[PDB]
Amino acid sequence: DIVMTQSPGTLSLSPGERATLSCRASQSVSSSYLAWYQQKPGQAPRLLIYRASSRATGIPDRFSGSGSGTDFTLTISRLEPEDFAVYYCQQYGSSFTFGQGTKVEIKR
Amino acid sequence: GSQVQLVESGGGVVQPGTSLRLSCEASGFTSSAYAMHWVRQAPGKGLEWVAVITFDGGYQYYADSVKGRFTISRDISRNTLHLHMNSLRAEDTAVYYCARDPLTKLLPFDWVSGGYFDYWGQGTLVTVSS
Repeated sequence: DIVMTQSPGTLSLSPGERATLSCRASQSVSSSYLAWYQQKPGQAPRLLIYRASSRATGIPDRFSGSGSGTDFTLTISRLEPEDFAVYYCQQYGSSFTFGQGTKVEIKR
Repeated sequence: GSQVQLVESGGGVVQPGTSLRLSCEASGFTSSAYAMHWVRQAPGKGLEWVAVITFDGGYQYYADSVKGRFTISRDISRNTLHLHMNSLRAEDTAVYYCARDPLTKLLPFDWVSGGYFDYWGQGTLVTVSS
């Protein structure tokens, strides 16, 4: 029932730039139970953040999650070549629902 | 073994209205100790949660798009997860991922809090022909 919406649809950036990704829930997310995933082309998703701000093991410091209530943010302080991918948010405060994804692609 | 692995199988080209069973073999962890999920991704679209089975095996929940047609089950003796899909429709075309959830323990209702997905398989593609 909780609808998750991500903005923007696509970010076109050069390596080294900062990326700020937004995720909005239609209802407040209980316990700030919000996760972020990275999905590279042709690969399975990879957990980046859980509980809105906790980094998963092995995730570099340049990734940070923040926010609460309905509005959440994933920040990549400096894009590395391996960071160009699709990013998804997922709430688990009430059942399990994903955002539609934000594509971070190399600027050409 | 040493690394955690999730390996899905069973995908292929299937005709509308038919049935198909997918399997997910886990290694490096005991799948019966975790909530286990199926998550699918239609071509060009985002991730869609499909189904969960709790660690006790007694609770299952499903997305509205598949409820009544799909069944999630587990073979504890073989460390395997299954998705039984009936009455396949064109909108079921997707790669189907098996995923582990280290947080979810109790799910008394379909609206209570759940968990996140810390390990994923590589996926198996199901294509409903036309």
